[PDB]
Amino acid sequence: MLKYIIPTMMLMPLTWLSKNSMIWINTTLHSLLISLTSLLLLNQFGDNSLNFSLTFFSDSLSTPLLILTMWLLPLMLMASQHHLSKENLARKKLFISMLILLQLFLIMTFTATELIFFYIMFEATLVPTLIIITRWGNQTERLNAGLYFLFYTLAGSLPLLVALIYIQNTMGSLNFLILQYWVQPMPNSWSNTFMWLACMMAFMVKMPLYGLHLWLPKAHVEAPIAGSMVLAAILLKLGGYGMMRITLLLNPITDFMAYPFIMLSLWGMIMTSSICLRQTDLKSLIAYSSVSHMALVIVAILIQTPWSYMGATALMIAHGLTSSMLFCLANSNYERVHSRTMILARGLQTLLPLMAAWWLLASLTNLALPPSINLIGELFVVMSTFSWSNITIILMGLNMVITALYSLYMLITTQRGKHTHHINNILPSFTRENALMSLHMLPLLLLSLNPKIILGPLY
Amino acid sequence: DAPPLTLEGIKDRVLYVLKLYDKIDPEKLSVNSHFMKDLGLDSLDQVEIIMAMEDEFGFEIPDIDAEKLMCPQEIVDYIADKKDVYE
Amino acid sequence: SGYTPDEKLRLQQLRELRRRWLKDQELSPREPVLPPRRHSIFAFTHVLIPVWIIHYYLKYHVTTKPYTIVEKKPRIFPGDTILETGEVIPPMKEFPDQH
Amino acid sequence: SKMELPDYKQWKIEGTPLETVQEKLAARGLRDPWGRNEAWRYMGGFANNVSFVGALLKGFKWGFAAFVVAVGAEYYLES
Amino acid sequence: GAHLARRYLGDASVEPEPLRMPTFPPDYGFPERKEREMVATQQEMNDAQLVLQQRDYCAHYLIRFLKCKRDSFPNFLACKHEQHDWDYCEHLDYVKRMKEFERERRLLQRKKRREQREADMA
Amino acid sequence: GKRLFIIKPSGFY
Amino acid sequence: SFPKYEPSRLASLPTTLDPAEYDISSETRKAQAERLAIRSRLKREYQLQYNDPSRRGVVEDPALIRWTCARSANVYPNFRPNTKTSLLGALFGIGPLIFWYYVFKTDRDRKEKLIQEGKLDRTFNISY
Amino acid sequence: ITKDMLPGPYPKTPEERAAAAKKYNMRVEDYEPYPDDGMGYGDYPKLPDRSQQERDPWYDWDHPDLRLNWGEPMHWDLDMYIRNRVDTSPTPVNWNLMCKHLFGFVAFMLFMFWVGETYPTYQPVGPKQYPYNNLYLERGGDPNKEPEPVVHYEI
Amino acid sequence: AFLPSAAYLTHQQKVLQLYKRALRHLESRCVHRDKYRYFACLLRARFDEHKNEKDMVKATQLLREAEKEFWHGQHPQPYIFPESPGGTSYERYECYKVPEWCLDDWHPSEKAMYPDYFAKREQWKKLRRESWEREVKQLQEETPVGGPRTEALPPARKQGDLPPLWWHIVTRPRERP
Amino acid sequence: AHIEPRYRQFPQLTRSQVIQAEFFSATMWFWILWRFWHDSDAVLGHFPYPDPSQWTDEELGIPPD
Ligand SMILES: CCCCCCCCCCCCCCCCCC(=O)OC[C@H](COP(=O)([O-])OC[C@H](O)COP(=O)([O-])OC[C@H](COC(=O)CCCCCCCCCCCCCCCCC)OC(=O)CCCCCCCCCCCCCCCCC)OC(=O)CCCCCCCCCCCCCCCCC
Ligand SMILES: CCCCCCCCCCCCCCCCCC(=O)OC[C@H](COP(=O)([O-])OCC[N+](C)(C)C)OC(=O)CCCCCCCCCCCCCCCCC
Ligand SMILES: CCCCCCCCCCCCCCCCCC(=O)OC[C@H](COP(=O)(O)OCCN)OC(=O)CCCCCCCCCCCCCCCCC
Ligand SMILES: *C(=O)CCCCCCCCCCCCC
Repeated sequence: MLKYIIPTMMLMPLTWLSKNSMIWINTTLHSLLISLTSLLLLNQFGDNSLNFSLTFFSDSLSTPLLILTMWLLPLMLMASQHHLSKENLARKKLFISMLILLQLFLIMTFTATELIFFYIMFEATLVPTLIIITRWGNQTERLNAGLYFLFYTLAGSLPLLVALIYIQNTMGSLNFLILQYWVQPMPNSWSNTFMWLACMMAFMVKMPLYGLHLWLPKAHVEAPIAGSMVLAAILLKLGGYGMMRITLLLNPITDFMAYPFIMLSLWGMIMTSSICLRQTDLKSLIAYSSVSHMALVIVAILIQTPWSYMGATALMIAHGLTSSMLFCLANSNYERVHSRTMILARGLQTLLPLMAAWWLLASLTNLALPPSINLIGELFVVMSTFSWSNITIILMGLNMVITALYSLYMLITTQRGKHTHHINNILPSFTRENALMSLHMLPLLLLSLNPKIILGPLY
Repeated sequence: DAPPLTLEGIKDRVLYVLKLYDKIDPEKLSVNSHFMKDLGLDSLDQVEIIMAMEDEFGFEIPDIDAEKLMCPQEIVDYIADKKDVYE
Repeated sequence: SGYTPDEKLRLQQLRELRRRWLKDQELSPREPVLPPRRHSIFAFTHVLIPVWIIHYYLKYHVTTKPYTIVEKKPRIFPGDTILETGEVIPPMKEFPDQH
Repeated sequence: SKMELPDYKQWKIEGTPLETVQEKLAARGLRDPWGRNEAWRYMGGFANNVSFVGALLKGFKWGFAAFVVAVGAEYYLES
Repeated sequence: GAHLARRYLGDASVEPEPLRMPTFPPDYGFPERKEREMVATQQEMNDAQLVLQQRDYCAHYLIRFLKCKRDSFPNFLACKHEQHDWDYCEHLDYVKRMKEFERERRLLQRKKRREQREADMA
Repeated sequence: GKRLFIIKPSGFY
Repeated sequence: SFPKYEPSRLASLPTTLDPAEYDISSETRKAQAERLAIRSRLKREYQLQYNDPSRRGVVEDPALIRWTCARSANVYPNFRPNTKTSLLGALFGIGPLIFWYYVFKTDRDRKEKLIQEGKLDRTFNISY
Repeated sequence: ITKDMLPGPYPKTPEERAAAAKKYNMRVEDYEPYPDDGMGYGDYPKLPDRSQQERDPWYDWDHPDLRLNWGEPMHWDLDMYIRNRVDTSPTPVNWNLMCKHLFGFVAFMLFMFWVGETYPTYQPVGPKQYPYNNLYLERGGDPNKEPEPVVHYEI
Repeated sequence: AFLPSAAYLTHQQKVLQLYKRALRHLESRCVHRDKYRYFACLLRARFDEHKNEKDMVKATQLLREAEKEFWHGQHPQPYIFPESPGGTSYERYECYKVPEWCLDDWHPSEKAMYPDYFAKREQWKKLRRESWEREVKQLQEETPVGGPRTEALPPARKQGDLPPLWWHIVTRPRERP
Repeated sequence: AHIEPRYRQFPQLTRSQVIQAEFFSATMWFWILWRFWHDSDAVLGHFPYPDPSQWTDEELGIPPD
């Protein structure tokens, strides 16, 4: 994995030694070169994971998250270069440094062979995210949002530290490859109950779990566009990655510990989606949609059937692409009206037709239109949870109604109807913005041709 | 489809409908005949004149605009303003 | 009572400006100024080349794979003859004639 | 461009059901003011419109004639 | 449709129930009753791929009609006689089902008159 | 003949 | 005589059938004139900015900003935990969680009891 | 935008109520806040819950699709009372009478389908008769077993 | 109720609006023109019966029970004109009513496609921006203290002035673009 | 020449639309009469419905006891 970590670190001299007008073009070019290089991780086998060293390996779960992560950096650089154009050159280089450093932490978070190194990188991802939100966020509430984002994650994860060090003392190792073969069944006790909670609640917060999700409609909304892209597209999916790693060590206790949390998700996706029907802030509507979509990933990991893991990792990759594009579309209208009120700018298909078509495609992938990998993940999770209990389809199916309802209302409020009269600074769509939308949507639609690469280690 | 109106055509059709009204003598009627003060018509008759204009040209005049059309010239001007004639 | 004289004067002035605008929406005879820019081809490019492509794809890539084009076997009647074999199927039993 | 309207004097309500409406209004001391405005709907080429069985039997004569010719043709053709 | 009134507005005792009948032996009232002769061999209508509803006691006319309809393409108006034969033999099978229904109705009238004669006897 | 200008947004970009 | 119109929550009373529409009293005249005055002032203040050729941007509506601030930011500083909010938060918050918990727990206890006893038809079930 | 044009706490003195009504651009006798039970409304006005469909459509609105003006205090549920959503407009038949007619019609239809299912119609025929022991091999019977002899007779 | 100029509906205006709505809903009930013609003259006779009532209390009462009469006797699906609010073609072409300022954001390769149109548009924008300050100082010298009482706007007063707040009334899009 | 709009009177008819409409109306009635002449049983009935009371008990097997 050292053929990826070293170019990501060489992106630091590539942004701090660049000419003052070349610091976006060079970082975009070489980050796209790293993203083209990321395809070598697709050397996956049906039996063995691509095991590099004592420190790094990459199975078919971590590989699509890595390719999405290394792809997301050029898209964040294209997204965040317009509103940081009047910024000081040193703070501009510091912003690019925080994005590069966050990618650097993420690519060795997903390839951590050992779990306490996973913890160190997993909590290392807080600090560039916290600095990006609380420094380049636009409104007043970025400080409070950074506080909530920091202290939900740390309060969930400092018991995870004690739990992982307890596994290191008990089993002898926190290598995942060793613990595939030295896993002991976890019996029923209160000690093993709080063992389970300490191993799970950090990732429950990072997914987020319903009831614990209060950081997210502040952290995703008060962030800048690159912060919202990396928080929605990757940093939620650390929780699903970590749960899929750590429920190896939590059997058969998960079979009766998952019962409340599944309820919290199966009801939570009914609530948060319903919250999306009454959100006046468009960016908050996309945030609660992200909560509603990650509730299915929580359910699928907690029922721990193969169809559920295949659908959950397909839903993670698909929601990363779709939610990143929806935040970028909301930014494309925020850079024209300078407000996030959804009812303010209306009728935008009369003025911006191709950008309305990008809104249309992002809304159709949001509502899981087949054969998108959104629908492949959604459908496979629904199959596995019908196998879990035959009544859950009601909570699934009603969700698939409400998920349609706000996905098109967002399309009807913003793009359709009569245009707002007094708003006259609606510029034509830049080539940069349509490039951003196309680089989100075209990989998402190409993955419908060959979806087996985003279906996880048990395809 | 949808033949474009003119001011002369709207004037001819408005005075055509008003000549077909038995409470208006077609030898006194001009474009500037006030209905209450020159033709001596009732307010109910003015409402019926506006409703015949609606049935003639195929669109609704609202009440706040119906009550302020007191001659054929203002009716022709209102249909000109709502149909964008002489473009 | 219709409009006030202020409202009549305003509607006349707005009417004049509106008709000026709508008349000035018309085109010039030079506008638009444009930049300086086989009978059965539809039977060839849209019928026949896709028939060629799809027949090659079915014949040498799809029929070469097992159970891809699975076809219902044709319907054998009493009185038929098999083309691959030549075995004539014997006809039905003689009818109890009804009418 | 210029469209010449027909005459307003020709649309009289004699010969229409507007005449019957004016009679049944003047029987009780009323008078119909908008008869000549509605007089065009019941006159001209829009007068004497067909009934419903007349609408269904459109082309029944020519269809029956072609039917008789075809039945005679197949009666002659068998012999 | 008058049997609907005879079974619903009337009694269900003398009326035959549709789903469970014949409720009598077939020999009860028939000296030397012959069986039904199936003309089409089971392998013949196996190879003719008929619908399982269509594989009744009168499938041989349908096999002849389908062989005609294949052998007369595109002249799709030239096998009316085989279709008329199959429709007439389906009519005959429907008449046999009506005869079975009327037989059951008259036997239930017979049992009703039998139990009434037994009730008036002693 | 009395062709009217159709106002539409900039479809160049 | 005629059946009187019954207004509902989703079917309001018409303006024509409303008695308070017909109030010819002078205090209602002053109320209607004062509302016309406020609406005329806001209309003028809007369309002075709206017709300005030097303006190229968003005419900011403090009513819309005020509404979006009232829907989100002012909810918790004007929250008081009392009997009504506690009963509605415990009835609507942890109520359906308990409900769906007992439904899914009872269904899975029933299904696992049928499977481990060899009752549930699981013949071709090999995808899970 | 500034602080004293943003929503605040619930007004309890009449001068704070007058300042609230001046803030929301509406008359003090027309200004009614939500009742202070602690639901987070604050000083926000309780508009009388009319849909935007009920507004006068012929008026020269500032926002014609929303039928709403500039500076006009929006309803709390303005996202809910748009013309794409919940309409409170008056209906020519009473709401309770509509519910009576709909529930009575649906319940009568369900009851009469149950009556027709309990007493079904049929034709005065016997069962359909099939050869070869009621088509034993065709229905999927195994040939190593042997069914009971189903024999049909002529009539 | 809700009017831009007047703060209310007068009794005479309420009677006229009831008369128009009664004839329209009656015409919806009375599809054919002769049958509507007969019953519309009967309804005109009913309106002309109580025309000369001088007691405003009694007249308001008669208007109120006439509204009850109408609400009991209205058509459920009345006739609506196609471009009328509620009609089948109402606000249909709003997706083609592109505002004028979008023409300011064209590329020069498509502005040069119409040279006379934009060369004529520049003097519209010129006339607008040199009429703007005169009409603003017209509005702030004629409006009373306390704001304008009604939503009515004054006309132009001089020979050379354009009427105040005129641009989005003159340069509104056509109803059939 | 194309059809010019008229005012308060019957519009200009093409000869072509009248002869097409009359041809297809005659074609409808020709086809209905043709298929009613030849078939005549898809409407009225193909085979006679027997009366079950008219069946003797000898063919239905009712021994008088
Ligand atoms: C590996 C090689 C692969 C080669 C083949 C590639 C296959 C497709 C891949 C994805 C294509 C997306 C690109 C088009 C849409 C986005 C851009 C756009 O709108 O442009 C409009 C523009 C034309 O319109 P315009 O008038 O100029 O402007 C638009 C107007 O303003 C007004 O706009 P509008 O709204 O009127 O027009 C938009 C319209 C709006 O229409 C819709 O939104 C309706 C679509 C949904 C309902 C119908 C489809 C339902 C599903 C059935 C189809 C899938 C299964 C079929 C298979 C058999 C059955 C299983 O959409 C379309 O016309 C698109 C038709 C195809 C739709 C495909 C499905 C997308 C729906 C959302 C996701 C659904 C699930 C995933 C499906 C993935 C399929 C691969 O198109 C272009 O300029 C095209 C540019 C070139 C595009 C290249 C795309 C591929 C790039 C990949 C590069 C790397 C690989 C190399 C291959 C390169 C191939 C050329
Ligand atoms: C984001 C907010 C929510 C975060 C939730 C985090 C998880 C919730 C539960 C955490 C419990 C504490 C960590 C447990 C680690 C268990 C490791 C282990 O070996 O356990 C077995 C051990 C058992 O000891 P042992 O393993 O040495 O015993 C040998 C084995 N037997 C039992 C057979 C003798 O458990 C313990 O010793 C105690 C476990 C419970 C600890 C209770 C104290 C903490 C209370 C809860 C704090 C939760 C977070 C607080 C902050 C909230 C926000 C401000
Ligand atoms: C084989 C068995 C068959 C059984 C059939 C019966 C079972 C289903 C029972 C009925 C459920 C559906 C009907 C109720 C909801 C209908 C909502 C709808 O369509 O609203 C339309 C409304 C605008 O309609 P309208 O006013 O007519 O538009 C013209 C404008 N003047 O639009 C709006 O108001 C916009 C609303 C947007 C938000 C929608 C909120 C409601 C969502 C309801 C979801 C219900 C899911 C139920 C799932 C059950 C699964 C078991
Ligand atoms: C007995 O009536 C058997 C027929 C089927 C059941 C009754 C069907 C009634 C409707 C069909 C006949 C209608 C005659 C006007």
